[PDB]
Amino acid sequence: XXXXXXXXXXXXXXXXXXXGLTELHPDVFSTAPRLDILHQVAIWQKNFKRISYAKTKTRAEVRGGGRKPWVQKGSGRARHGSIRSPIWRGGGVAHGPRGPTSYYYMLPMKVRVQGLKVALTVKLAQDDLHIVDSLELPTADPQYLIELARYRRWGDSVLLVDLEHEDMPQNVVAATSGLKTFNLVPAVGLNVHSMLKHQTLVLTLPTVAFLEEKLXXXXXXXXX
Amino acid sequence: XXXXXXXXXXXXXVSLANLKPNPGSRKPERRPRGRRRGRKCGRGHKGERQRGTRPRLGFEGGQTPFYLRIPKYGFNEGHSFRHQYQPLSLNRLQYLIDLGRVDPTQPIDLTQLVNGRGVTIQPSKRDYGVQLVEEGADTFKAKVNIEVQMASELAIAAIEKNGGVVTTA
Amino acid sequence: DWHLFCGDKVEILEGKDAGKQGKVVQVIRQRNWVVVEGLNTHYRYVGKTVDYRGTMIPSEAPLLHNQVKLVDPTDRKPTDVEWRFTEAGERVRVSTRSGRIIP
RNA sequence: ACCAAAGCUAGCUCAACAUAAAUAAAAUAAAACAUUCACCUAACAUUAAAGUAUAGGAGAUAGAAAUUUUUAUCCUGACGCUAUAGAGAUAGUACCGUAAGGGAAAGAUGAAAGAAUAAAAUAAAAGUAAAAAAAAGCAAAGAUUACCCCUUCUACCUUUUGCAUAAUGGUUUAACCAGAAAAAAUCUAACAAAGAGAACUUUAGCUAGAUACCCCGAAACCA
Repeated sequence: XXXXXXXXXXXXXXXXXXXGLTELHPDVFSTAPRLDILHQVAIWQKNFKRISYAKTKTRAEVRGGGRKPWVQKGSGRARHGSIRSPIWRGGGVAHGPRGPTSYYYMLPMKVRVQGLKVALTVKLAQDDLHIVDSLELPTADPQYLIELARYRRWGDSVLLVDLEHEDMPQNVVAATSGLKTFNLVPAVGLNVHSMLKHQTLVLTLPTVAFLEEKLXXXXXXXXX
Repeated sequence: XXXXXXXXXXXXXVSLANLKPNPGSRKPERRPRGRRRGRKCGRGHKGERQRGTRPRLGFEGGQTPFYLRIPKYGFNEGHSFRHQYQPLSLNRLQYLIDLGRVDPTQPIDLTQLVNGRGVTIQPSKRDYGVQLVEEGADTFKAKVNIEVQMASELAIAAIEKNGGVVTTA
Repeated sequence: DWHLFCGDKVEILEGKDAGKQGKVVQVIRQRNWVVVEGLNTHYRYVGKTVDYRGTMIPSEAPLLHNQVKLVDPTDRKPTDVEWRFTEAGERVRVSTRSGRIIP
């Protein structure tokens, strides 16, 4: 049995501190990340969000009449039916989007679960994943966050998953206000799309706890 | 081995632009436009095959159809009113015993067999019975009670031989 | 809720004429612009053919209202408009700095 | 440089939410046709039963029921489209028909006329610019001169055993315009005697994704 040991650095996030120690055992890690699964999950996530509102009018749905513009023979002109025909510039298209549909589909649970798992592994081994005990934002201002990201040399895009959404106003207020770099989201609302959207992941101890619980229970349910 | 080789080199961090499918994952859908197959889109020259009005399937071209020359039997008559019974092998049972499932007599029943994912769902089967066809019964484990609708002779034999109890309902 | 009205002394914070102060001759709400006295001088042609004498006259071209700000009667400084109700029981527009009534 | 293109903006589709009476047919499908025909007129929610029980020139096709499973609001728009697209609509006007009815085309300077700022001036058509020494040419190429004569070659397309064919279609140019259906299968992945979001399959299966079946035209019938 190979046990992966990951070091969790506790940051009191005031300033000038990279010092912290916690021993983490992320059994959720996978040997080789699947690109195919991740791609399918991304494509699917892009797929069920489609509104499918594209509309047109077939020749039958055209306001124009179905009367014959002239006689079949003797006129000297070409043979023609109603002017709502697609061959006419007053008509529509037959193969057009007009008929509606739904571009989504039902993806197996093990596939999407293994997708989030593999993605988490990718972010893990990429050094872009950091674990903390807690989060503190006493001053709660954009300048503090920016200078923190610049001084601590974090990633260009960092996804912060900490809160259970039920507490800690001081953080959320400053974090959700006018910030392009950092994004916020509850621990129970963590998804693969959000992780792949950002180049850097930062999780806290409860977040990692619930995450590893959910992922170990899903891996144990998929193995059994 | 692949984890160490992927962690050793510094990659592009795998942006969404770096996502690529495995070889042969998705087919490069063929478009009829081209000089590859001229103007017929693979329908050939004329005929009724070209038209979308082409004849329906199950048609031999006006000669007497294949199914019309075949006599009739009660094969289909069965699938309606037949009394459904599902055979179960003793090998599956002893396998369940070897899987570390529930040992004692009292809790054992068809419901527990349902929870163990070892049963076949019969939604379209009316009046569903349960039967046991003998197999894999050689030197199988002992002291196990089984309650079924109707058990075959060799099933009751095999079960009772090792000290098991056969419950017929 | 409107910004500029005809007859007030206004200041310009943008353009070639920026910094200058002057009264407003006319306000058009169609194209959303104002005209300041003796500002944004441009050429205009009024000719006389019978008298053979053409006459070119300078005129004030309409300026965007977004580049123009009102002047408070007291502070005399350019400022934004705010809507308030005074103690006299009146609906008025005053400076965002002082309490002087613009109308 | 000439007729000319090129520069924007109205405008809307669709989803969601808010709010004085009386059985209609037929064409058609069953490559004819005659019993028959999902469908349409009004009431008809989801999963599964199930394309099953049955019905039918037992042909085409039609097709349930018993029974099963289900769920609280609050969270709005675009991997829809621009004058040939999207409604026909700057409009049911002009105009046509006795009538019912049918049904169009149509705007751009600039922040400001303050009327010479713009930036290209190349689509088919004639002007600046015609054939040129007694020479032949499905219209060019190899040579040759900064041009030409000489030599080497039977238009395209469609339909056909076979067309340069005196078989078919085309004045030219621009623009518009005609292969959108996964059962079984091959293939890429998930798990594996199990797969799959309480529904089915299963002596290696099961689930998901990806692969193949285009338009115009009658003479007539019925209301």
